Amino acid sequence: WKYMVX
Amino acid sequence: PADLEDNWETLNDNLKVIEKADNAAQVKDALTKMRAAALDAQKATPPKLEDKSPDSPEMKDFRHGFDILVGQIDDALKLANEGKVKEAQAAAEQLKTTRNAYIQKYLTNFSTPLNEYEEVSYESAGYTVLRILPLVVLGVTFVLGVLGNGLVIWVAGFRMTRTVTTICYLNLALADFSFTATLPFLIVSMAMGEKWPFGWFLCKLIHIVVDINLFGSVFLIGFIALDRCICVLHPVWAQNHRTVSLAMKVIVGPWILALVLTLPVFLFLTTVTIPNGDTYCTFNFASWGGTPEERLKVAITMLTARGIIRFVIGFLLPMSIVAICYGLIAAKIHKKGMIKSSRPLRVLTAVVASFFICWFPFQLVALLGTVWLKEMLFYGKYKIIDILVNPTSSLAFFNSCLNPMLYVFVGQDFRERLIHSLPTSLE
Ligand SMILES: CC(C)CCC[C@@H](C)[C@H]1CC[C@H]2[C@@H]3CC=C4C[C@@H](O)CC[C@]4(C)[C@H]3CC[C@]12C
Repeated sequence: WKYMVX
Repeated sequence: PADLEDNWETLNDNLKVIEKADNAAQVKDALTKMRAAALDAQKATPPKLEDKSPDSPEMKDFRHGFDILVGQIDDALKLANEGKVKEAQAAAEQLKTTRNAYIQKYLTNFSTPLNEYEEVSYESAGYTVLRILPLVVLGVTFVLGVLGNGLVIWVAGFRMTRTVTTICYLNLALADFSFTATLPFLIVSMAMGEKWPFGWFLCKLIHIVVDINLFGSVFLIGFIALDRCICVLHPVWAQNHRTVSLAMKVIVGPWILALVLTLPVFLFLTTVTIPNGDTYCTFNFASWGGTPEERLKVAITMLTARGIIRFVIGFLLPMSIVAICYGLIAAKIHKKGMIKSSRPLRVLTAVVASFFICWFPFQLVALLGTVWLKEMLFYGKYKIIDILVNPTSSLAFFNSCLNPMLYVFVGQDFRERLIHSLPTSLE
């Protein structure tokens, strides 16, 4: 898992 | 096949029963249930997932940790069969310490983004050009975004006449401009494998400006669709109630909604430092409140809530509005003649296609990543989801520089007003 915008 | 989640659920549940004591066989019943769960948890080791081979320096060590786990279970079990419930519970405290080691091992590897620039699995030239591709897309989106939306801020904001339409385009321009202005910080961060060479202050300032404006961008797009839908369906109501004063009030809504949904970024996003010399701007899951067991369940529900809001509020809400509104407009024109149809049909079918093509891939990848959160936490599976983040992110980010041509400069009054504003230019 990576940081996602939103 | 085995489920580590139900294993550690059984291990944590029985550790609480051991603390309750209240008997001697009750400790033995719990430790026996713990031993069965630890054996299955050893079977669910990703040995075949990461270099399947006997006797390995990195594959036989994760399986050796469960031997120390099972070994400690036997230590507390021998003291429990001898009637001593005090020595059994005291040995269970060391059993909690190793459990906290596995929970922290799961959380640290989870908050660490997979650096696909050094992984051998993505070494091929194909993956090498597919990492530069989102960087180039962000590069062209930076120059076109700050200029495209910059012209709208200047023309539709200061050169045109204050109408409800120009206020909508200005807000949409200020959103995409503030977003595209942060692209240089995100392109050098993506180029360094998700690292963050900037301060802790920029980690929170930049990603807040990104989430506020991106949420604002899609919310304003749906707000323009609503305003355009009311003009065509209720033209009499528009000329008697659709005023600039009312548009000033109701347009703050989309921004307040974008500000609230960004609070998780304001509170839980910070710079973490990996054991070696690497800094990442992510959610510090391994530094939250409660016991280490509680840090595991609050990490999944937080990212689940974040993935749901991103999909439902951030896509299903605006997409449904855009599809319905321009669909009702397409039906109103089909009803009467072609008096209002002064704009080509390619204009009506572009605002609903550019919004879908740009956002649906990223929203689909982020949605699949949310339903497979636990599969990524306990097993590191579905790494294709992380690989597709940057490519699909750049596609959605590219929508921030297409909106000037889709909404503003697609009309006749805006394009010629820009020409006469620049002295001596080519037509
Ligand atoms: C939930 C998401 C995924 C899809 C949206 C479903 C619902 C909310 C949509 C689907 C079709 C929509 C309808 C389509 C057309 C009209 C006629 C219009 O004069 C009033 C609104 C009304 C009656 C809409 C209300 C909302 C509606 C029922």
